[PDB]
Amino acid sequence: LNDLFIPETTIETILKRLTIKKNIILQGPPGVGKTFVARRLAYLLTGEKAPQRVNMVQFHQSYSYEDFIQGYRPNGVGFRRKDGIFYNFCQQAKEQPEKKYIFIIDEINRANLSKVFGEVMMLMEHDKRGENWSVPLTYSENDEERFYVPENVYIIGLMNTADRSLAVVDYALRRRFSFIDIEPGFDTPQFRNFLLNKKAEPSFVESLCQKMNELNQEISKEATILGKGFRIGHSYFCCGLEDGTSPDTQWLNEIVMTDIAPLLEEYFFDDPYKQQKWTNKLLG
Amino acid sequence: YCLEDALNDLFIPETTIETILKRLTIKKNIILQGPPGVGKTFVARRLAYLLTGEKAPQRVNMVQFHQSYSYEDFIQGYRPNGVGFRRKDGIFYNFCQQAKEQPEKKYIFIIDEINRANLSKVFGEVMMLMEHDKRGENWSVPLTYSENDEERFYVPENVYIIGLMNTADRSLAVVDYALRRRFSFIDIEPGFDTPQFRNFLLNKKAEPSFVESLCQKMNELNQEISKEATILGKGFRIGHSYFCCGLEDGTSPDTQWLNEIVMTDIAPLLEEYFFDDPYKQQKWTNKLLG
Amino acid sequence: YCLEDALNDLFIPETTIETILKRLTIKKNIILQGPPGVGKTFVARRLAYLLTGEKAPQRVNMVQFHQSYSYEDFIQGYRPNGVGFRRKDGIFYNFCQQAKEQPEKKYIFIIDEINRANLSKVFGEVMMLMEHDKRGENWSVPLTYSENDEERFYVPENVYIIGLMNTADRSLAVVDYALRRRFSFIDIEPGFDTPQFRNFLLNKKAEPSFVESLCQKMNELNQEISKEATILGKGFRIGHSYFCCGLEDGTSPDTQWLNEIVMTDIAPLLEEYFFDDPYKQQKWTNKLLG
Amino acid sequence: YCLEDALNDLFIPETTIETILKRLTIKKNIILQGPPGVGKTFVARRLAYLLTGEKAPQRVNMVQFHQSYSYEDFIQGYRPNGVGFRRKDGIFYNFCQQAKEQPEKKYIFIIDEINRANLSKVFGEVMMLMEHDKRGENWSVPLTYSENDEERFYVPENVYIIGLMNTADRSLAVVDYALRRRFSFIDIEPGFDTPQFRNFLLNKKAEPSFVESLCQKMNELNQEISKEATILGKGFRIGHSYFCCGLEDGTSPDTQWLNEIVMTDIAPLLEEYFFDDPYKQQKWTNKLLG
Amino acid sequence: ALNDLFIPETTIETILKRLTIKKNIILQGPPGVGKTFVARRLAYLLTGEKAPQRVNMVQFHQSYSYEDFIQGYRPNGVGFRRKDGIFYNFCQQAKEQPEKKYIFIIDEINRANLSKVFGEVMMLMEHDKRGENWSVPLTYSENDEERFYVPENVYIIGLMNTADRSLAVVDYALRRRFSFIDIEPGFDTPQFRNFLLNKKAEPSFVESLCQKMNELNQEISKEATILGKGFRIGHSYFCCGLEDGTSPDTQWLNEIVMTDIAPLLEEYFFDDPYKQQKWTNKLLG
Amino acid sequence: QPVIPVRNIYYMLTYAWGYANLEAIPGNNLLDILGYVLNKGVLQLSRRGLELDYNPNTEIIPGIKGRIEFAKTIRGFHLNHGKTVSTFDMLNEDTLANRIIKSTLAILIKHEKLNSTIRDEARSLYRKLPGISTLHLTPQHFSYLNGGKNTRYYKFVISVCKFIVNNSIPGQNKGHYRFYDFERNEKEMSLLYQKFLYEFCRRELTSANTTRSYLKWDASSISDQSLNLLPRMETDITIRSSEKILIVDAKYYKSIFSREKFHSQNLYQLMNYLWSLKPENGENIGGLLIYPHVDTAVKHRYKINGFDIGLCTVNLGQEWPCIHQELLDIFDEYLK
Ligand SMILES: Nc1nc2c(ncn2[C@@H]2O[C@H](COP(=O)(O)OP(=O)(O)NP(=O)(O)O)[C@@H](O)[C@H]2O)c(=O)[nH]1
Ligand SMILES: Nc1nc2c(ncn2[C@@H]2O[C@H](COP(=O)(O)OP(=O)(O)NP(=O)(O)O)[C@@H](O)[C@H]2O)c(=O)[nH]1
Ligand SMILES: Nc1nc2c(ncn2[C@@H]2O[C@H](COP(=O)(O)OP(=O)(O)NP(=O)(O)O)[C@@H](O)[C@H]2O)c(=O)[nH]1
Ligand SMILES: Nc1nc2c(ncn2[C@@H]2O[C@H](COP(=O)(O)OP(=O)(O)O)[C@@H](O)[C@H]2O)c(=O)[nH]1
Ligand SMILES: Nc1nc2c(ncn2[C@@H]2O[C@H](COP(=O)(O)OP(=O)(O)O)[C@@H](O)[C@H]2O)c(=O)[nH]1
Ligand SMILES: [Mg+2]
Ligand SMILES: [Mg+2]
Ligand SMILES: [Mg+2]
Repeated sequence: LNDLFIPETTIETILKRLTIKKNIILQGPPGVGKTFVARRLAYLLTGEKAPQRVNMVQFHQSYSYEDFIQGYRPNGVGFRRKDGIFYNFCQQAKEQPEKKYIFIIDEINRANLSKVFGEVMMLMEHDKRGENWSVPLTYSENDEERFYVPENVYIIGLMNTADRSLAVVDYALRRRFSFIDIEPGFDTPQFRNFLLNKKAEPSFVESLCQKMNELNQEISKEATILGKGFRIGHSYFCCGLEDGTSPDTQWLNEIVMTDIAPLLEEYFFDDPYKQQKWTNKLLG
Repeated sequence: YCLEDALNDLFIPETTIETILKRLTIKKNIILQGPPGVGKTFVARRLAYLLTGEKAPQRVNMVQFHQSYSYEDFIQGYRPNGVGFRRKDGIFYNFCQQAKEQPEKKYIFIIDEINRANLSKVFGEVMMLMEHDKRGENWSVPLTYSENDEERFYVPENVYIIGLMNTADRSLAVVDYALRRRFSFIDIEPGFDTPQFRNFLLNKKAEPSFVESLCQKMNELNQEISKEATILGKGFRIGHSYFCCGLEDGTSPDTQWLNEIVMTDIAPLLEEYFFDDPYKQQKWTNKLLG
Repeated sequence: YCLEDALNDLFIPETTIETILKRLTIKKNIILQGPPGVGKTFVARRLAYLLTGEKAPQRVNMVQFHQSYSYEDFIQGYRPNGVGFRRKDGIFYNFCQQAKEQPEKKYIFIIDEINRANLSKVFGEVMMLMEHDKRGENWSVPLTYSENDEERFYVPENVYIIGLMNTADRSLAVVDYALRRRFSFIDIEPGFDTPQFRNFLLNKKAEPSFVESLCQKMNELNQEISKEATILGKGFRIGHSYFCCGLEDGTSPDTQWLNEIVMTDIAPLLEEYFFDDPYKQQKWTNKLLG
Repeated sequence: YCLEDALNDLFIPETTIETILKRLTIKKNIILQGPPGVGKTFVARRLAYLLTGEKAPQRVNMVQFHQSYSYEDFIQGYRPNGVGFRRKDGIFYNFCQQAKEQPEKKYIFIIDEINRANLSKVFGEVMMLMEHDKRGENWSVPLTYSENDEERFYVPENVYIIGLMNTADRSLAVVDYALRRRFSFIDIEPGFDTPQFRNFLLNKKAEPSFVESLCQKMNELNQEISKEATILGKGFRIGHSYFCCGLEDGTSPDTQWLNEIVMTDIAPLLEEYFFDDPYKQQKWTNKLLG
Repeated sequence: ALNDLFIPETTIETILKRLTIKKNIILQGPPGVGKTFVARRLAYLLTGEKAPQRVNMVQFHQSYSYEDFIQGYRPNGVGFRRKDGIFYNFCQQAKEQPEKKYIFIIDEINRANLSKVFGEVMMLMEHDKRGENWSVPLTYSENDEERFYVPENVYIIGLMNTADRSLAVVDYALRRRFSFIDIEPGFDTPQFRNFLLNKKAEPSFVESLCQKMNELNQEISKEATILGKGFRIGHSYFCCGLEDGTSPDTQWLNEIVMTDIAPLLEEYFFDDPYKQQKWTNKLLG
Repeated sequence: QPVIPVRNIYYMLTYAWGYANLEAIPGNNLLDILGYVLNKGVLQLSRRGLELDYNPNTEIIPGIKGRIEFAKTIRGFHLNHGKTVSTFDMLNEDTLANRIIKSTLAILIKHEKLNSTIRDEARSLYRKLPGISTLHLTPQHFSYLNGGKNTRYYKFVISVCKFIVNNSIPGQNKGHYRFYDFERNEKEMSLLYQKFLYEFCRRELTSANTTRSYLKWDASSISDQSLNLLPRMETDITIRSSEKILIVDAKYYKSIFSREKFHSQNLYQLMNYLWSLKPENGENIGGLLIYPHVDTAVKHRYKINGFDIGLCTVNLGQEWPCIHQELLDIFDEYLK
């Protein structure tokens, strides 16, 4: 709650929303600390920095229901039914009901979220958690053995908003997930206070926010193609200055050409002049 | 189990429920189609105990379909015991054997999100057998993996199948019209403008003006959504579950509570429903709050 | 067994039934293509007893193709034994060996919803041998998984094959034109116009005006359906099976019963059928009730 | 084996069969490319006895290709025992070994529906040996599963290979590369406008005017199909075998016999062909009935 | 080695500035740029000790899979055993030596599907999540006793090529985790000219040829869409064949014009041979 | 060089394909109009959901997925390295219909003469569909999709995709494309007109029945009953009602656009259609000639050989609704 660059209100909104709803999606562009919030946040909700409770995974298009929950895979002797992580993870929290166990899914947008989750796409809802709503799995040999989400389990979803796929839209999953936007937060003092507590110049910081925000506003100008979801995150500035190199315009000049320019190219594709303009605008 | 036990908390009218139980006793296969958040999963376990009349979960099996589900898992297929593979009688096959033991008592199979999996591929042999007039040993059929023609599998008469299929996704629809004939399709509406939903709210120390204002608001919204049937049919319209749960603490439903949920859940939904129109998003979002 | 016994309840004309046996006996492989609900499965079991001339199930075999049937399933395949795999004679191969036990008595193999599976994959070697001309020891062929010692598999002359392909799913249509020459395709109508359909209703306590009104509206609808070919072709027109069943208890047919049918099954079907304007849906729905 | 018995019944001109025999002696790898129902399978069985000059089954072998057909069954492979895996000499390997004993006598291997399986997957290594130039022990090779390099397999020069491929499917636009180089294609015409097909009809108590009227239509209709290239090429056109069938009784040709054939075979085929233009179906069907 | 390399020293300095911090990097450039030779010298440069053992190189293809890369089951004489892969064995070797930087080179990375091959580890290679804290149990690791974690010492360089127009936009997976650098052919640099004057080349022959290809490289890159900056010819063809023992000459170029540039020129254009003949003629003299 | 405003053609194409605001776009030229329909059309679909067709997949994997193929497994000995050949149904959007959309969008961007915003917006969409694979489009691809399993909405945009590819020509550059000058050629514009009416009349004239009718010559020849050499005669449209039948022949000519001599060579075809056609009903027989004109519409009637015949025009370029009103006005006069 000290080194975080996002407002206290949003996290205060989140914790009540998470505790009530038990499922959330933190959606924003890359470089806004989606991972760091969730890792920090789970430790807040547990109240202790216990990593065994928390497990993180990063989805990808080839990820499958075989990997996540159950699946048939080979031992040394031959093939067997291999309990996937979430079945293994829910058992871990099922062992200890009192504590809050957390599961984080990164790059969620890429995969067919329905495909992987499958049976739990119904069960994950906060009300339908318990033995009453248990169901036999696909690969379960007998109907009697079933799987039910425990009440303590909470799920957090981290989604990149800059690569929309107009392939499958599911509004039913959207019912399961309470969606929370995250702004980059250049305007926030907490981001600035970190840098001003890193021997930054006061003008250098203030002019920078003016520079980045104008770029961010242009990206949000044309809502159809791009939006707030595409706009630039801050996290590039966090790393690389803890060595001891104090802020300077030279330091920024590295990041602009190193990092932002391909992003600009990606976004403002087949428009070099706009890249030259917005690239050069920042440097001055 | 009893009828009145279910109806206390149920927002759907009894008339539809009477329509449901009349068809189901006759047709023995049904599909409930509506948007998410209207209690398809909610009713389905309740309705089964009504049809049997007794609260027996052993006789009820509840499953959620998905892409990676097949006839090998469902009905019959070859799977690894270990070193040696075996023919593994699937879940539905096992369910039918249990029902055969007790023909008098009704046994019910509930499939959530049925529209996803390729049903033609999944049911296969069952696709013919499930019909209400073709059940029994007379229509017994040998399976794909049956050792001989003599080994044959027939659906019992007692079996009732219930299907739950959301209408939000037009990509995933049961377009196989022959399969459409087997299932008798029962539409369900969100049912905002009902007494039973409002009485639940009023029971939770709610303003009658705020409640009646709330029901009026969505009714206009759903009708606006239903208008553009080319873009969005009635199937896309908002369900009631957003408002239902979340009051378990004892929190009274003030306008602030409504303002919180709309911002978090319904607000991004409208952005997606109206990608092209930012003004239309602003209109309806502000309309509920004001 | 005789024709009079079978044709008592069938709503299809005698004309096709003679056309079937005319085409069947010369050609020995046929297909009945029609929308669901016209008794395709219903007639097929009756026809088998005609050609044999007796009500025997042994000479008949009935199956359904589920888009996962394989040459390993139909003809020759390898199955796990307890510790090691073995070769298993398929069902059709098992059937023909019994069929050639006696050429005198005819043997029938019946495949429901045949169009689904990739038939070239299932039959494999058999696709040539099924033809009437290319039968008997003259055209003996060795199979894929046959032993190195020459042992050959030939379709017996007595065998007749019947397939039941619905015409609704356009994608699942036979495009193997080499295969479509082996079979003869028999279009089957909905069966509304016939009096034999009507007499069944009048015998079951139906008004001739209400009966004659019913067929009048359906025939109008099927013409509107038959007119289009872009999406909804001639084949999509509605079958009569919906009306056939459910009246055994003594429930007489009336607008109440018909209204239950229209709201519950057909009206969902229509909105899926059209899915362009509801007004066309509202039109035909009200017409049936009126 | 006299030509007079073989070639009289055949509808194909004596011109094309001669060229077929020419290239077959020359290159020994030949493909008959034509639509279904032109006697491709019919001629190929006769041609083998022509070349040998005698009716002997052993010297001629027939198979049909399909997706499950593989190298391990065709040539050489391992079949499970109760547990163990035993190598098995395949058909083509076994067939040549008989041909190896008698190099002078001509041997024929007949492969129907060749396009369905990729030749590389089945033949594989043998596509080098199969070619006409690279035959004989000089080009001998040790096989993939051969226990030692000493054991070798060479296609003896005596064997000739015939492949029956139908130009009825969309996939065959991309003809397999292996076929074009190694086989010599010959196109088989439908062959309605022939004296022998007519002379066959006239011999079975047929009016010449009714026969000649028919030939004009079939030649006319196939022209309409052949003119197209996008949907239906020249290779899709109707074959001459619907009309051959059904005359074993002695029933004279007439519009009655014709009407059964058109309605039960050619009309629904046209529905599949001319799906986009239903009226075009009516246009031709009424024309043919006349 | 620095003087031996033909690319800008600033670019050489620039890369280590990126890699040390980012720990993942990809070099995208035309074929014939010495991308392999660049990385090897650069890999030795970061270590500073010119040890080949630390560096390992792999060439990807579409068949390449998680079983080959990481872990998989291979048949024994009878039955099968779990068989440790390249990257699994590689990192555990570097795990022993934390101070020592160990390098992994992935050639032709864009051909194969990164997701299919890496699997779980695709997040672990992102620099933020490294070390024991970010341990994950592997797909085939039946027990939970042992987990696979990549230590911080590892650096991953990917050699990709911009040669083919068939390539569409690169997979999104790569872009996030990798820093993209564009490598010039390096004709203009003195280091390449000092590699030819050291072989007693004529300065006119040197100056003309650098002007010769650079004139071509501008026009091939003048095309907006079909032939881009990534297409333009590299210098690797010019190196191989001079210090073997044969001195520079116009005929030595003339063979090279026919050898690689002339057929390559056909591949890029593949439309007008006269346009190729003009450029081929222009190269000769 | 007078021609129709480009926007109005799109309305005629719509009825030609048998199934929106065009005032917003400022580019009068066709490709600006046509692309905006598609560019919005793709986005309209994604809201509802794009077609997902279960493609069976037989591949070599380390475990059980769906149905294992025992034969290919043992023959390849894949059990030993812990793998099986199994059949399963991955659900993709990579179908032929969706691949065509993506390939069409590539062509749309490459067109040199186009609104910049249209080109900008489409390039987003191409990126937004990563799974789909680009293809090199031919009519044969569209031929395979004549089955029409797809939804009614898909068939509209695909019809657009058919129009664009056929009416695309490479221009200044090898990569880029340039739009065909569709308006200038009469035959394709004329063939549009004939098809435009045939589907149009089915919509509005619910009162009458609208069918294309084949006609047969009354001739007999001793030489051949076939009469193949004789011209094949198929009506453009026949619009039959109980009180009166009517045959229409419609064509697009450039000479008529000039307000002089008249091009009515098509009339020569018409009488023989009236002659060869014999009505069993015998209510009446009438004929109509209808052409497109730009400025104004004029209607005349004639009594030629016992037939009541009208020559008439329509003022294309006025406005679509009055044109729709005008056509209903037109048929109302003669159908009586
Ligand atoms: N208390 C109460 N809750 C109801 C009632 N009807 C629906 N709900 C609630 O709405 C939520 C979802 O029920 P569900 O059947 O899963 O809705 P659904 O349409 O099937 N959703 P989905 O299609 O996405 O699976 C649950 O909170 C359920 O209890 C009701 O009558 N009373
Ligand atoms: N009594 C009676 N019932 C008929 C008649 N025709 C059809 N039916 C009834 O309609 C129902 C379905 O017939 P069925 O053969 O299965 O049609 P189908 O084409 O095989 N069905 P599908 O295409 O869906 O597979 C049964 O109740 C059947 O008995 C008939 O002539 N008389
Ligand atoms: N009497 C006679 N019958 C012929 C002649 N040509 C074909 N037929 C008959 O046509 C029927 C099928 O011939 P066939 O060779 O199988 O055609 P195909 O090319 O093999 N069919 P497909 O391509 O579908 O495999 C057989 O009855 C065959 O004898 C002919 O010239 N004379
Ligand atoms: N102190 C602090 N660090 C942050 C904040 N946001 C991001 N970071 C750091 O930025 C680095 C990268 O974050 P990352 O999760 O990869 O970016 P994202 O996933 O796109 O949101 C980590 O060190 C983060 O902790 C923040 O708000 N405060
Ligand atoms: N000596 C030396 N060789 C170089 C240099 N740059 C590239 N090369 C040589 O060019 C060849 C490698 O070129 P490369 O592009 O990697 O081949 P490719 O992978 O097939 O494209 C080797 O002979 C390298 O040594 C250099 O700066 N110095
Ligand atoms: Mg539900
Ligand atoms: Mg049926
Ligand atoms: Mg054949």
